[PDB]
Amino acid sequence: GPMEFTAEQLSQYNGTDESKPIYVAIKGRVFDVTTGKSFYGSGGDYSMFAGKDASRALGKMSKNEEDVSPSLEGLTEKEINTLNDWETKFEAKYPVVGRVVS
Repeated sequence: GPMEFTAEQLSQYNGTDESKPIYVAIKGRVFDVTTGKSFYGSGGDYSMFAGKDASRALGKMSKNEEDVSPSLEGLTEKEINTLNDWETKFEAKYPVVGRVVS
């Protein structure tokens, strides 16, 4: 499989380090958004998503810190519709360096 990044490791790219890139989790998939760390990077548009899975937050589109779940273990249709689509938006934009595992 891919590199597969754990929530722990993935949480090491929320934008703040010097080299450490920026990886976002979506439905358990680690995506690359470093292309715009200005948004995800330390304190940015996706400050809550940085080093966190904003699947639910993406779905309902709340960007809530609690809506950031590394698992769709609840993601309803409302969020799924958007979340699921959010995947294509991020997947068809951000490079997948791996998929969230642990």
